[PDB]
Amino acid sequence: STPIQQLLEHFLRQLQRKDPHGFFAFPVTDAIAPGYSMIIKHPMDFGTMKDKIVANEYKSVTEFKADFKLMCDNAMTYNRPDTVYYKLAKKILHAGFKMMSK
Ligand SMILES: C=CCCn1cc(-c2cccc(C(=O)N(C)C)c2)c2cc[nH]c2c1=O
Repeated sequence: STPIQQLLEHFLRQLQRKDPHGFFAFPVTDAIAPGYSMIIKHPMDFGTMKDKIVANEYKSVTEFKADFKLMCDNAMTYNRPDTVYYKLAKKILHAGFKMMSK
C-alpha cells in the first residue's frame, strides 16, 4: 500500500459515512433505475472507487476527486431535483470537496 492509496482509503471511508443508506455503495442497475445505462455514459459509485484504489488506478488526489464528482454529477443528471437521490448527491458533493480540502 502506497501513501496515496492510504490517503484515498481514508477519504473514501469519510465520504461513505455521508451515505448511511448506501445509495452510492454499488453500481446502479437498470432494474432499480429504468434506462440508467443508456442515459449515463460513465457510471461511478463508491464500490468501484474502492476497487480502483486497491488496483492502484488513482495516481493523484485530483484523479480520485474527479471520480467522486462524476458519481455525484451522474446522480444530478439522471434524477429530478425533488428526489432523495438528487438531494443527497448535491449535499455530499459539496461536503465531500470541503472535507478533502481542509
Ligand atoms: C444517490 C445515489 C446515486 C445513485 N442512485 C442509486 C439508486 C439506488 C441504488 C440502489 C438501491 C437504492 C435504494 O435503496 N432504493 C430504495 C431504491 C437506490 C437510485 C434509485 C434511483 N436513482 C438512483 C441513483 O441515482
